[PDB]
Amino acid sequence: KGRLVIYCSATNVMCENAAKTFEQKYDVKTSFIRNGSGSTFAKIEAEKNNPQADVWYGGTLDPQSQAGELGLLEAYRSPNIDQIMPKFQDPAKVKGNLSSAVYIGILGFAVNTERLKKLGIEKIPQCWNDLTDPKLKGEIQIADPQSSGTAYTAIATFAQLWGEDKAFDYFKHLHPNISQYTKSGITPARNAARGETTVGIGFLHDYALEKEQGAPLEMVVPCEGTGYELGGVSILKGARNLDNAKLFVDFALSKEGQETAWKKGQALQTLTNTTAEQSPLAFDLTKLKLIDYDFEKYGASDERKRLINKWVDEIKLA
Ligand SMILES: [Cl-]
Repeated sequence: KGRLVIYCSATNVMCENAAKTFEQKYDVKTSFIRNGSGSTFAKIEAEKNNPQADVWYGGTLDPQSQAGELGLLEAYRSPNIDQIMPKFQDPAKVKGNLSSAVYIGILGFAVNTERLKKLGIEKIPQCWNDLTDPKLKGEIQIADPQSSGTAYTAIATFAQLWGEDKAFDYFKHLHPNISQYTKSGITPARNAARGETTVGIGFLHDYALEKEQGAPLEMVVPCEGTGYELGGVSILKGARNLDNAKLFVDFALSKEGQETAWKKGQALQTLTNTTAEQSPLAFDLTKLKLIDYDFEKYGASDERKRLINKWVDEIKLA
């Protein structure tokens, strides 16, 4: 049935498994080239007069939205969009499904229950505001917003949850309980897993992997609500293999295509297709208390710079 070239921005393992599973189902000779979302965006833009791939799969949706704005993508609404929550059906800036959401990374925190059992604390924290408990002094970690996008997602989430003023009040009250602002977004997951801290804040699928490997972690989607990142799929405008690109978007949005991502592809993000079985270490998306994250507003470089600078000035250095 021909061939398909994928620019993949997910992991190598997830990409390889998607290519193999797609090729098996549809008998399309499928290959991928893996690169980060930013590098991939630059490549697609550079190659726009003679595109070298058919589809862009995985990684954050925001750069795919920006490519849609620049006329680099081909709009196509898969019938499987019917199986995605209205909220996530057409999430990018230019409407018409130039891009679609294939998974979601949920911001939350996880608690080391063994270490909790040593702090004299009997109940597992279930809310963001539980983390200001003075019993948790020196027992929480989150990444440094200056060096980590994960921590910036936290800032933007709190700002959308409570307004910017109360978000920074919350950071001020959380601050005395933070033992380390880590350089990397994922470090609090490794540290909470090993008992180097009690609570780590970050993307829940990272804590899930530590739990999979045996760490005594309880994952929490905080009670007040929370934010997230989305994974995207998009067809390139001028794709050499447009028919097969549409089949691949169908597949990436399908029950089987999304299930295989965690069943064999080692991905632990929550799936956007509401008919899909979730990993036992992921979540039931329709039941989650999620803000509607405004990526257009908070993804702008000037707003991001401003909010990080405010965090530095008022939290880190005040
Ligand atoms: Cl099922």
